[PDB]
Amino acid sequence: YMKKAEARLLEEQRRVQVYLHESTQDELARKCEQVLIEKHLEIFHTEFQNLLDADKNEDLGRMYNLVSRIQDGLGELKKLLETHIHNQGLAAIEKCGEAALNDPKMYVQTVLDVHKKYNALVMSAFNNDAGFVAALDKACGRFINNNAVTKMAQSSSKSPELLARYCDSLLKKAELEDTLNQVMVVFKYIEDKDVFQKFYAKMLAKRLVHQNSASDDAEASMISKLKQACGFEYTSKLQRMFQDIGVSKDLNEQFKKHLTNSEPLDLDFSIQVLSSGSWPFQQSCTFALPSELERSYQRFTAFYASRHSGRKLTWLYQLSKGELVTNCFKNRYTLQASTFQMAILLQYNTEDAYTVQQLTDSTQIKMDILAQVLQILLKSKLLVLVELKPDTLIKLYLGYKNKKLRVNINVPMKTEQKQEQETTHKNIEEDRKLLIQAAIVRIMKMRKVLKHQQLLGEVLTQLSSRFKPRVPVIKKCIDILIEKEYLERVDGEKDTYSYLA
Amino acid sequence: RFEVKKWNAVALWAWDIVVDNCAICRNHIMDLCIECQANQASATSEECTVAWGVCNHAFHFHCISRWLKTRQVCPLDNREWEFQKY
Amino acid sequence: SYHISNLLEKMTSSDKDFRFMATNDLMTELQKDDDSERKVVKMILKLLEDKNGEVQNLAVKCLGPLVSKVKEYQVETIVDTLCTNMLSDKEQLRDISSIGLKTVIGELAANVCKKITGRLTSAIAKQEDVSVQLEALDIMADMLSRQGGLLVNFHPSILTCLLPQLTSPRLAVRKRTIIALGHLVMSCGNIVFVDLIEHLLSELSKNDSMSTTRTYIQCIAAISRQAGHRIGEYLEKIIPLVVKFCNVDDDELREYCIQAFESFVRRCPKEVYPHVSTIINICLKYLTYDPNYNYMSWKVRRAAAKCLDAVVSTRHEMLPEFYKTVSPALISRFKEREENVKADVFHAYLSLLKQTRTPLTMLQSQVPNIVKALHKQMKEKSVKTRQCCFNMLTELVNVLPGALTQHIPVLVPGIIFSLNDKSSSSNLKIDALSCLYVILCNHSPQVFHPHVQALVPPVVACVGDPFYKITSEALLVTQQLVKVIRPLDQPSSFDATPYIKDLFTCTIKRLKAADIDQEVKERAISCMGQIICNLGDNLGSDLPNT
Ligand SMILES: [Zn+2]
Ligand SMILES: [Zn+2]
Ligand SMILES: [Zn+2]
Repeated sequence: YMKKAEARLLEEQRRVQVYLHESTQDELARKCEQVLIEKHLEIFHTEFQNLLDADKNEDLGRMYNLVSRIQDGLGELKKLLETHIHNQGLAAIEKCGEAALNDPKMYVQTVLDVHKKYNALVMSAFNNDAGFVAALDKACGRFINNNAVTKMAQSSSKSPELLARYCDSLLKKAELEDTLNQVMVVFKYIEDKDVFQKFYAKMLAKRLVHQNSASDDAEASMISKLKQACGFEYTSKLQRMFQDIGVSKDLNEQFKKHLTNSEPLDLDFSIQVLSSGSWPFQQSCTFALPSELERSYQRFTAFYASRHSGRKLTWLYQLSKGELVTNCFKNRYTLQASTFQMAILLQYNTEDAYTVQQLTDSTQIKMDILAQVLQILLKSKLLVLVELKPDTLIKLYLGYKNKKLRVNINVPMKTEQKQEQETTHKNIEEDRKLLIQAAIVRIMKMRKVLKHQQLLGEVLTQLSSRFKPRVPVIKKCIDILIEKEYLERVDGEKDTYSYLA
Repeated sequence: RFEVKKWNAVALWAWDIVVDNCAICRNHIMDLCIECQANQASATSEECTVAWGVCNHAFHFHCISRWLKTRQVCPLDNREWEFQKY
Repeated sequence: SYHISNLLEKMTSSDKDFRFMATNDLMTELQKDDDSERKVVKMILKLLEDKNGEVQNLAVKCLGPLVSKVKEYQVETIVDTLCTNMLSDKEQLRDISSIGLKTVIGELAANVCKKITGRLTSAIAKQEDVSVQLEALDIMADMLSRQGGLLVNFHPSILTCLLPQLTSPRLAVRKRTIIALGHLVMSCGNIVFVDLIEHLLSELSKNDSMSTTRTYIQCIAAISRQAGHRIGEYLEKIIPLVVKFCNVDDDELREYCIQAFESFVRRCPKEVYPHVSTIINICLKYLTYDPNYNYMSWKVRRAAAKCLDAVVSTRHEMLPEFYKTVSPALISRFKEREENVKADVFHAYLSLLKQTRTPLTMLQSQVPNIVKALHKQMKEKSVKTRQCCFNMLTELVNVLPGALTQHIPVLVPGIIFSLNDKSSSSNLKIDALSCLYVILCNHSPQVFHPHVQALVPPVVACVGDPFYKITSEALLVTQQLVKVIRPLDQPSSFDATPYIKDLFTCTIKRLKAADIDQEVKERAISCMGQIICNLGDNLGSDLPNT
């Protein structure tokens, strides 16, 4: 019927142009449109839904061409398209199930597939109309910010975290540009951008410290994209890490030059010296330095004290690694391990057995970390005696074999990731509270006397680009700032605050 | 017998002008503020953390916030203060 | 007057809060005198060197609305200041000026573009520092993205500065130069396009180095993607060079050549017909290229599969040749040991099947080979492979209703195995149920009679699945199953007595639930209606309650 109606309209145009007066053209066109299209809009809506369910782009384009002639006839189509896109996104996300909560690639790929399909549909069939683009954007934001994955985590901050994890996986060790651009398109619809920024910064610090990146050009491209999307302050904060990396490599080179005019050390030494305020790493736990590494530590401490006067060094032993070569086994192996693994491994060479209650005192390691590293070693087929007790006897297992000379026994702990994620989310919460307080102070400083609704509107307008504040949080921030004598309530004229210098 | 072929170490540097203590108030940097510890515990004492600047100086957040009400200069170096960590 | 003066006074208050608030108020003002402009412009330009990042961000944001409400001369001096700051020594100045220049260019005309073009040409021409080159290239690409047709008089100079950059040691410079060249070609004159094409051809004819040939092939592929119809007149000379370079024993060089072939096939179809045969021959030859395995080289196989998909999906008047030569190759290459290449091969064959909608006779002749190839793949441990197999079967039944009449005894066990597996996902089960439904709806009921005993238990189990989509699909399958088991328009000798109780019990529980999704409710109602219609004489006292 759509093709028949289009042909009939063309025929009527021919008739009126060929053998009728020109004053009849508009009336004939309006009457024909009213008879042929406007009277069957109820059937057209059902047909539109059916064609949306079963992908038929040409029919959708023909319908868009037909209904565009009617005044204010495209609103129902836009609403139906928005509802369909929202439902399709929710259904696609729900099908992934339990795995999507811990698999960033699946989540981002599902979202990208839905967005790509419906964006191509909007361009091809609806002629890139503004209303359909707006409907697609609204639906995309709706099912990106809230879905089945977010309900499982009981928070809407899971999506930015998964996006950041996907970016980290992509940038770890020609097609990368396209997926980075797609990620940047996804990032626009996210409302909690601060979570994404924090997680990306922490994972970039992890990549830079351990020197595990695919390529520097990819990092530069991602930084440029972040500049285009985010502001200038975030990129400025990120650039300090690269500056410190360059300073550290220069210092390491000049220390290697210095070591020539002295007694050579017993090991290959590389050092990463980082500013304390530009990196997210916290203070290391207690640790007894083993006797083999004393010389290098003393030499570098003396060198740093010689070059710099008011700088003291804090050593993060949980981020330090290295390679161990062993010979008192069945054969010759090289071992890649962290400092803690070396401490709980090199502690004995000719000895065969030890007690954990004594080993922790010897190595000065806390309980939980020592238990985790011991069970990591146990699962690595390098140590033998599931539960650990202070009186448990642990002995080295001879006869262990490997299929390759090079072995990486440095695997991440299970609880480490969950603890890190929880700590990051909490720190984001206190950061949000502090930003709200600072903004309230700023508006109260500029405007000496102000009401409540105006202050709330100003705070939301100023903080909108990063997160959407909640009214109870703003009220709590106002209350805590009142206690700190920053602003006070005027006597009388209730619900009004005034700045107090 | 185990031998260390190579070692990759990570270190953090900070100013030694103050020995693990705040400058405005002469107490441990990891402890509470003078006002916080003298007064009773409340919601204000919950947010008592350490703050870092661009110049890489560490003070209590309450101490530096109180200082910044009248002056806009870091107590140790005369450059302008800017928060960079919490 | 007084408001602007007060804001200008507060923008130098030595306090970050007052500066931020004044900048925000000014930005709000311009989003909703003459001598005052010369002061606000200077204030905004000198705020880019502030000691607080927030003030710098606000200044950059304010650079946008400012230029739309100020005289053209001050816009020119703002542009000049930003351009001369772009070549400074401080990193922060360069970065902030680049961001501001991009902001000014994005929202906006002929005079300022002409002013910017000379500075960009001078900056790109120099090769001493690479960061300036990258920033200038990005800004030039952004400028050529929009209102690029106004720079008619500067196109030869733009070409002259861009062309030598395709040899620089840094790869990012080459990529940005390629992007800029594509944007230039999208809107330019005839002479510039020509002499660019013969420059690329002359550089390809000689082999200065192995690295340069790759970037020249990438550039010609990008120009083919961007322009399209404009490059169709030179394919007669372009194709032989790519064919010659395909034979070079470099893995990275073959992939670019095959991608260029795919771009030529897709973007310019009218003047590519003579070379379709040789493109197809090269793709078929290189689709099975694997010297280190006998039954980083998967990229060329992926490229060949994608090029075959592109050539099949765009030419409809060549189906007999496709079924003559292309189809057996893909059928034999369904056994790829790499997942991505297998997915590409399956996608190419799916596109061929979609284009098939006589070729029907040849497809019927090739059906047994497809079944024999799919039988081995359906028992793999990979979910994606099984999903591809099920989609393949669904499309094959859609194009031919009775294609799998003789292969049901070897196709049913695969569906059964995929239905009851702990490692299977929800998507795999949904696809298997959909394929089973399509198979049941397009075949005679007699062939499925010896398999009802094996098909009923998995479907009944799928009805009771906790996930509601699987339940809906299982009910949809059960409706067709109860239609098949006891036909009414045809006579049958099958005995349906044992399965009536199970088919009724799996459906009544969903029917009286009062907490399930609407889709499951509707499917249960329809299935129970069909069950009552087809087996109402065997139900006992449950009919009145139903
Ligand atoms: Zn203090
Ligand atoms: Zn305090
Ligand atoms: Zn300082």
